[PDB]
Amino acid sequence: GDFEEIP
Amino acid sequence: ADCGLRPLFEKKSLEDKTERELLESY
Amino acid sequence: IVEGSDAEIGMSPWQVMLFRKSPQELLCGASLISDRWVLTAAHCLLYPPWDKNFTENDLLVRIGKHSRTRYERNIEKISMLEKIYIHPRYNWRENLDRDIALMKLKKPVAFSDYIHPVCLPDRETAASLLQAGYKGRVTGWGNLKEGQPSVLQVVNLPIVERPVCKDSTRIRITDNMFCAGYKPDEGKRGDACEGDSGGPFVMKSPFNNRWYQMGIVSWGEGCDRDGKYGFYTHVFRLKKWIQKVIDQF
Ligand SMILES: *[B]([O])([O])[C]([C][C][C][C][C][N])[N]C(=O)[C]1[C][C][C]N1C(=O)[C]([C]C1=[C][C]=[C][C]=[C]1)[N]C([C])=O
Repeated sequence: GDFEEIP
Repeated sequence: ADCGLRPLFEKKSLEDKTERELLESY
Repeated sequence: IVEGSDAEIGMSPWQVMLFRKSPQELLCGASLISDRWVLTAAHCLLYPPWDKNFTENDLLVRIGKHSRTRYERNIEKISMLEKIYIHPRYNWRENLDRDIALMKLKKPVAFSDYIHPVCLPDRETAASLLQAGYKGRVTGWGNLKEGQPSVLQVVNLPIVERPVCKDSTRIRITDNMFCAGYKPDEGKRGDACEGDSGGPFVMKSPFNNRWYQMGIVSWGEGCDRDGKYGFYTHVFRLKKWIQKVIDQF
């Protein structure tokens, strides 16, 4: 969420 | 084997900014 | 980490992030010991009291990371687990005794400049280094104060004598445990904090200049507090369990 989507 | 030897540090004979703090406490 | 400091690039090429799928978030810290094995706190995966029961199909490992939140595009390595092994004697019940777990990667990882294994101690290194007054290094993406850093944090804490460690808490300390921090009357400070668990406590051998993981961020009652300390799983002591599960699988 605060995180960047991963492949 | 090669454990504990950082490519960008120990390998390059480059020291990190605070490591010396350790070795000194010994 | 509290009263820590941003980590230089490739300073801990062994630090690993435990990241869950659904929902996508940070669980803990871990460490690379070989190309397919990862060390961490058992409590990162099993804590019945908080209904925590993660299984390989719920986890992914992220190695080579500097930045906490972002997908470090050509640096970091994401991997899936084949299986989790928890010290059969992990005491989630009373005092997180034997708080250690090993995870197996479905596929090994190619090492690089940012990804590299840390050494597991040996009987003599531990005897030489696990001395009171000596310093170790702690890393992690955990709360910055008793909050989230953008980058990996770092700090150097001395080893506190057994008694002192003992006289700081109501919990029951064991032999598979050590504590570290500056004694309140020493000016300097710093600690480990929530989110840093499974995170390594290394030292540099003045003998072979290699870095060894001596501890695993285990527990502590509040972050950076006077007359209080951080507790770490004593890894040499659980060494023999490590090899076992490694020789079997
Ligand atoms: B880890 O990130 O998961 C975390 C490390 C941060 C503590 C650092 C302070 N020096 N460890 C924990 O969160 C553990 C696991 C569950 C509770 N816990 C604690 O440290 C407790 C104290 C405790 C509880 C049970 C047994 C031993 C110690 N801390 C608090 C505030 O509840």
